[PDB]
Amino acid sequence: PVDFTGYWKMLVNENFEEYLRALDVNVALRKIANLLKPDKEIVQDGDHMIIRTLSTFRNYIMDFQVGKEFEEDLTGIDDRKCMTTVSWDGDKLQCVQKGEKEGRGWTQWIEGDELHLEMRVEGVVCKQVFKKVQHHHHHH
Ligand SMILES: C=C(C)[C@@H]1CCC(C)=C[C@H]1c1c(O)cc(O)cc1CCCCC
Repeated sequence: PVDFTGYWKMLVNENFEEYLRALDVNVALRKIANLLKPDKEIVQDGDHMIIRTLSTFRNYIMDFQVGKEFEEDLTGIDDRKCMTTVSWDGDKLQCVQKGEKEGRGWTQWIEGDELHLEMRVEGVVCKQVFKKVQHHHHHH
């Protein structure tokens, strides 16, 4: 049984600016956003999952039930909202973000001490890897 609970620090973030360009994020904000190295704080509580992407620039909080479609407010990212469903696919977590953009979603999984996150839109792929960490810090 896969359990994503933990605190995770960004190690790599590959091709994020092109992913943001495919979302039509303005160039100045793409530059700002790709300098950020947010942590992830995840609590998996039965089928209720909370994924907190944490940085001093901004926190983005996902709070959902696996298998239940919900309205995801991404307006601070790319001025859009999606109808999002997160589901198990073997040992991976699959997210489909239905909306104006084609093929928008992500896939998350664990390898050893690494949290792997692949995000996609319009055929453009960004890959992030985080390392599991144990020193915790307070966030709001
Ligand atoms: C909430 C944030 C820290 C920022 C907010 C601004 C943008 C354009 C992207 C987010 C971002 C970022 O700059 C780096 C990331 O690794 C992840 C995310 C969250 C949104 C991901 C989907 C675009």
